[PDB]
Amino acid sequence: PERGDLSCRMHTCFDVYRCGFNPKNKIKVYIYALKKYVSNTISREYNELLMAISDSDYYTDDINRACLFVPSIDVLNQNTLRIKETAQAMAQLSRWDRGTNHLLFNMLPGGPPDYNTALDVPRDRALLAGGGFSTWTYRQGYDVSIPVYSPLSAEVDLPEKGPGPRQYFLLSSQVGLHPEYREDLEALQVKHGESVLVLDKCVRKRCHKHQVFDYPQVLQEATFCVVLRGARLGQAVLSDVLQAGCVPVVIADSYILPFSEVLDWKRASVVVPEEKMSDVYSILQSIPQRQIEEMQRQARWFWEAYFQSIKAIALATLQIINDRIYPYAAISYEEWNDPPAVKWGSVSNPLFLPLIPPQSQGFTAIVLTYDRVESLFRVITEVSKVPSLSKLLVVWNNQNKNPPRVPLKVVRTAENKLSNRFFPYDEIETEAVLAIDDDIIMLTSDELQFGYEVWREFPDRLVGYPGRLHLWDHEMNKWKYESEWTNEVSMVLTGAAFYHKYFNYLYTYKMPGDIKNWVDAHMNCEDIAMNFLVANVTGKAVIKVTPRVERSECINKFASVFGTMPLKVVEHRADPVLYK
Amino acid sequence: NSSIYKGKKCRMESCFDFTLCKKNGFKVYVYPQQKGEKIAESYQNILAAIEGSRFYTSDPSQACLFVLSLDTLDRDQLSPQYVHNLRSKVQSLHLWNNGRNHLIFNLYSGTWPDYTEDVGFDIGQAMLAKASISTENFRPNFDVSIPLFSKDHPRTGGERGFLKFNTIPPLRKYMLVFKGKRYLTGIGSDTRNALYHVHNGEDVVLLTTCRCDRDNTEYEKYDYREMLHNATFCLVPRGRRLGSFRFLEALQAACVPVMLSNGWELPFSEVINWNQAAVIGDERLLLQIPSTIRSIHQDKILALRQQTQFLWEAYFSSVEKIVLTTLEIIQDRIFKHISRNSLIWNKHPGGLFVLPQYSSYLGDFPYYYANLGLKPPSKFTAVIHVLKLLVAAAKSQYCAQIIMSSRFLPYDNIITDAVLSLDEDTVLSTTEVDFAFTVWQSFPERIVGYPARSHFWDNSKERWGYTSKWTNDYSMVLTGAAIYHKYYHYLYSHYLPASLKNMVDQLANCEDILMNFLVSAVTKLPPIKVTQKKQFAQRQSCMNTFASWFGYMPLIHSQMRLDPVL
Ligand SMILES: *[C@@H]1O[C@H](CO)[C@@H](O[C@@H]2O[C@H](CO)[C@@H](O[C@@H]3O[C@H](CO)[C@@H](O)[C@H](O)[C@@H]3O)[C@H](O)[C@H]2NC(C)=O)[C@H](O)[C@H]1NC(C)=O
Ligand SMILES: O=c1ccn([C@@H]2O[C@H](COP(=O)(O)OP(=O)(O)O)[C@@H](O)[C@H]2O)c(=O)[nH]1
Ligand SMILES: *[C@@H]1O[C@H](CO)[C@@H](O)[C@H](O)[C@H]1NC(C)=O
Repeated sequence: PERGDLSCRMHTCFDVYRCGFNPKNKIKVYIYALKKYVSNTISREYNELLMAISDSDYYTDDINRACLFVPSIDVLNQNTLRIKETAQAMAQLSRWDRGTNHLLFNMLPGGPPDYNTALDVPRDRALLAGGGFSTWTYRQGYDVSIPVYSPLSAEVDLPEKGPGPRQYFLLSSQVGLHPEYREDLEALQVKHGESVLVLDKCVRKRCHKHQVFDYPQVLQEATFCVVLRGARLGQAVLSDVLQAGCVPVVIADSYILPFSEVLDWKRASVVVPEEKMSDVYSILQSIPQRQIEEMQRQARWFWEAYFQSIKAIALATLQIINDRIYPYAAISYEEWNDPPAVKWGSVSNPLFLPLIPPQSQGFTAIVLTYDRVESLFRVITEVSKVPSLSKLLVVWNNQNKNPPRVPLKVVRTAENKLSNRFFPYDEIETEAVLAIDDDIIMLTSDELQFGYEVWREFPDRLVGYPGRLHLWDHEMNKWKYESEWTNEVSMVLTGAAFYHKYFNYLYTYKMPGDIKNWVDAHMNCEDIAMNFLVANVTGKAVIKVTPRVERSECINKFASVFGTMPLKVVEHRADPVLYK
Repeated sequence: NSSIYKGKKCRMESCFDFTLCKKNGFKVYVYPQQKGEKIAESYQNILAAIEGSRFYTSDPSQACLFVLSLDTLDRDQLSPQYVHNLRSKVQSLHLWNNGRNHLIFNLYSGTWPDYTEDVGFDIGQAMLAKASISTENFRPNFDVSIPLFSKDHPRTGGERGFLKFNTIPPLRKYMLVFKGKRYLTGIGSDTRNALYHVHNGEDVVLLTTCRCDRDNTEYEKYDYREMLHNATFCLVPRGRRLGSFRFLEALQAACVPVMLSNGWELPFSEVINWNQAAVIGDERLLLQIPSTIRSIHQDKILALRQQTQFLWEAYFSSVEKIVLTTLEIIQDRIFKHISRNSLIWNKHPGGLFVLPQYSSYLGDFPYYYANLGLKPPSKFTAVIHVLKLLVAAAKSQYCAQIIMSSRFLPYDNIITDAVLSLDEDTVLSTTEVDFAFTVWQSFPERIVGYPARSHFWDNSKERWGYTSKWTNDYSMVLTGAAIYHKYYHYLYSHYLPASLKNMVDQLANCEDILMNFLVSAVTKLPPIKVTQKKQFAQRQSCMNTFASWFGYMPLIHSQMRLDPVL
């Protein structure tokens, strides 16, 4: 090899012809068979790495259909490696032309006396998943920054208490490293020597001047944890400090944090230059408590998902490389950086662009009916006089009876069910859809136009006239249904409602559980499923426009199938500016 | 010592003096414009944008960054915009200091042979705000990548996004449309040149121009705008330079760009996630490119479309936005605890309107309450700029504290994230305050208030006018009886230039109008008027000045009020 081409990138050195467009959009990670290489014995961590890669769906036993490659030479810590004859083994590997696709996992790079930052073994081209990365010796977008796995992650299991007040604010738990670091730490501890806790020794234990501290339990007690670097930028104290819910304070300059390409380390750790020891405490004083607890949660979940076992490290690294090689099918930021607790509660509105459509396209009016010929005729006659009625089609749900200024398209519905009103018909040329029913002969075209106008301001919300409410019966331990005049609104029945055409696609292509088929097997409760779906997907409330099978059972069924109550309670209705 | 780590290996820890960058915060010094020097219109726009920013400093001593006054944008010898003897004319300057803390904008570095990274003059230890920079020559966390724009690109403001009629399915008439050129017999254009294997005379029309007669005959059939608006995806491939004008044109028409420029750092790639807004593809898989865009799900296409529009209107619509984004990127490099998260830049409203010096915690801004699973604050601080009004404000369950531009300062005495503004004779009852606060909890980004006014286009004079008359709609809610997030106070204090605030103080009016302009620029939504209620030339001049400084009209008309149910 040639020491590792620091100019290598994913477009000039990475080979992508052999890794095409597999429909699942998943890479193949072939592992070389174990060899003696008379090489040091394979450590337990590297065995865990190999087993984790093999057991995941990334693995592939076909050498000629492999996207990524991984050798069997444990190079996690080269301090116990010859840094010679291992390059011979790497070049000996089959399909190693120049190591174009091979991936090397390293935990502690460098050695005596310079202590380089990236795998001093000659590599030439090589995907380097390594710790202790420096800004200069880090091929951005090509190499992966992985942590140093500490055995305390598996050997020691500690309580996962939630973020909150802790005994000591700032803490330094590393025995020694370049005395001057200790000197500035003790200078910090001289003045405000109550919060700052400087400790040393006297693998599993640490010590103070006289007190002995168990490791890594002492971390859990101090909210902030002063991580230094010493000999190498990457230290295995980072796992340890993550498992305890301690916000890292890195003081390794030009240190690429592990998984910094996809993870948002700015909301989980604090980076301090090595020339600000005297006032790093003031720096930590700047951060408020809320951000402190958010960073503690982010650190804890970073540990649980990425810093807990070599399996997590391997999965994260392979997923990062998959995201890089398949940007179109790459996992989103939220999946990378959100713990499940907040991932459940967080809402990603599909229609997030705050557009306002013009007053020219008009709405759509999907009318559904089975036998209401007179009421249907009255409804169609009244709706046919609103200027914005871009088109008005009919849905004839009956099978026995047959059909007797805008396209009055009719489509004979094959089968009878409520869900026919929510299909994404190609005949809808607009985005606004008006779901109207036969019993709504009480609506004038003026209010239909005003409802379309209000929908134009919120093209991703539910804008309707019939206001309905849900409440909670603690005595019955169930939700109820209110249709009487009440001070709050959480639903709008689809008997008269403007909604985005995308909600039809939502209803009849993506529904939680079996709600659609369950509700069409029944005869009612369809005007609650749409509201549930909208409130779940958008995380927003409803606009009621102007004063106008038990349904509580289906409200409770919807709440149970969702797992929470998506519907939001509001006390505001949209009126006109020139109203009365 | 960092002597070895200089030049191509320059980073912020070896080629940037942090002592100059004090707490004042990222001051930028522009050199004086020496007479008899070539200077392009684009560089005039860039320099003027720097002058009109809050980072400008006339004193080189009180600076922490330096930008040359010479036309370094076009470094092509064959270009008429080229400036000769540039290296001598920068080495003559004594403030050059080997380029330490110097930013060098550039758009067309290189000449006809290979259009390399060669900028001509020695830069020393200076950061490059280069466009169409390759990853091999890039210096992460040190250099910035910027968009390649044209001379006719707006200096300020920018045209709004062309994407209207968000139809389902999001796919439009054609899928893949490309119209362009095939640079013959040279370096570059090795993709555009081979955009005929995929061509099928269908939704994959890759019509090129200069066999060439058939290409020319098929090229002169459609219209470039007609195919940019009737499309799903628009290729942005590599030519002579890694970047092209088509990137911003496809980012404006919402036509989801499919990158085919291997090894190009997309503009502001340090802070912008481009997997959200575009499809990045290797030019070595061009034959597979159509199938991939076939396999993209409809919801992903919708998200890409909306994110494309967001990014366009946030960081690319004007040259001023580009320059400000470069400045913000370089500024966040200084204090790693006062930088911006990867979420701030990548969603609404954007990194230009969100300042980390106020806070680095997403929960301190009103723009992320849904992405964090959190809720808007339940308490509001009341600010009054009277006894009965104070009593009415106090008789509420959400009033935690009670306290011309002095009413928009970043007061540290305010604890809550919501502020209710009051005047001397605002008759605001307790029920009204509670309802307004609840509506604001429903709409935290916007302004929620009772007094409203509108703006009209005076076609007789070709200007903007201020109408307080009761009309069929409104576009502005006065910030004198309204509830809004307190972050806008800081934004008012730290985003608007000194000139606008100075004139607003001198004429002792137009503070609510300016606040509405700012919040409409941020949210791109009309304000929220609550309840019926609804109890000169200076204002018109203020509207015209604000429209000039913003470069557009951010105000949006609304016809719907918000009233209590029943
Ligand atoms: C919108 O709908 C989705 C899907 O229905 C909701 O996500 C679901 O949220 C619940 C709780 O919010 C999750 O339940 C949790 O399950 C785990 C075990 O998996 C359990 O340990 C927890 O204690 C909790 O019960 C559920 O997993 C999650 N996903 C699904 C598929 O149900 C989301 O909460 C809804 N959002 C709103 C605002 O309504
Ligand atoms: O039919 C066409 C061809 C080109 N252009 C313009 O030409 C520029 C990019 O095309 P070209 O290939 O000539 O330039 P390059 O992308 O190679 O810099 C942009 O400003 C386009 O708007 C255009 O408007 N219509
Ligand atoms: C799309 O094509 C139609 C003709 O089919 C044309 O009239 C229109 O101008 C094109 N562009 C659009 C709709 O943006």
